[PDB]
Amino acid sequence: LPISIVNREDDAFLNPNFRFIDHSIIGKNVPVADQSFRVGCSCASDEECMYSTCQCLDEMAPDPYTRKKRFAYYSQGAKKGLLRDRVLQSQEPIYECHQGCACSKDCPNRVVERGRTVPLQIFRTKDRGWGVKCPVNIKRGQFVDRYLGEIITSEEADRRRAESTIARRKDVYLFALDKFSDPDSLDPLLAGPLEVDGEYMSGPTRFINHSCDPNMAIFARVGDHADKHIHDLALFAIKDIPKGTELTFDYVNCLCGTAKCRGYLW
Amino acid sequence: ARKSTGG
Ligand SMILES: Nc1ncnc2c1ncn2[C@@H]1O[C@H](CSCC[C@H](N)C(=O)O)[C@@H](O)[C@H]1O
Ligand SMILES: [Zn+2]
Ligand SMILES: [Zn+2]
Ligand SMILES: [Zn+2]
Ligand SMILES: [Zn+2]
Repeated sequence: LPISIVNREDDAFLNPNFRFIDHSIIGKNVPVADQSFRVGCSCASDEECMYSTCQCLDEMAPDPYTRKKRFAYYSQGAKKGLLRDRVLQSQEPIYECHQGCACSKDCPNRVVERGRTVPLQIFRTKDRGWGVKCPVNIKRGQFVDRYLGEIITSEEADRRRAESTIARRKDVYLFALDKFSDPDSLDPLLAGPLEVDGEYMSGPTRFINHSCDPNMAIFARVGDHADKHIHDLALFAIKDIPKGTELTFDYVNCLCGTAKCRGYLW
Repeated sequence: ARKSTGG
């Protein structure tokens, strides 16, 4: 689970100012609901958080109841712990457990929680700059890593978007946490639509290039259930991926080979 | 621009 950088034939290197972080960082004008309304699950054990009995999957619609499984990951095939196909194709938020439930580390519904489990290697492609590829196979439904950075608000973003988009570098690195909008519305408480920006701090996924026939997709992973306006951004493999293939994903869902190329990005 | 998630 080490990050390695490789650049064949270019004189470029990572900006000494860029910094790698393990968890996202909230800016100061953003929301943190009281520890007074936090709820995890009492489940005992371990757990048995894979069945509807667990309060973590309430919003998750269905000798006487059933008493069937429902947690959005597979429980026992060679695909155990891989995103259910029902969730891949259907793109419904992933309701995961957290530090508020009577369940531990392996709780089957805490995949994104555990973080990345596959080693990644940033390598220098030739046209699109830096890109990412994995030194080991990744079956479809697999969790690669999540998109991090510094969480901010629509106004302060508007601030950077133009301050930047106008006089200098275009390289956009702002991801919008809008799965819910838107629703519631108103206022409540106180206060009566805030975003994540990782230009100067982030994870490997900060370097994945856009494609129009991606081999990866992003899903929202929710926890506390109050902490959902600032939901995690999970990058899941939507199809099996050989080693050495450059991870990709549609920035909304261009130099991409993709015959289906939507013209440009964003 | 910015990265998003809608439908
Ligand atoms: N499909 C694509 N077409 C054009 N530019 C792309 C692209 N995918 C990524 N980019 C570039 O990457 C930026 C977003 S983040 C991508 C990381 C970049 N490869 C790096 O070396 O830091 C875009 O603004 C654009 O400059
Ligand atoms: Zn659990
Ligand atoms: Zn539970
Ligand atoms: Zn739980
Ligand atoms: Zn394209």
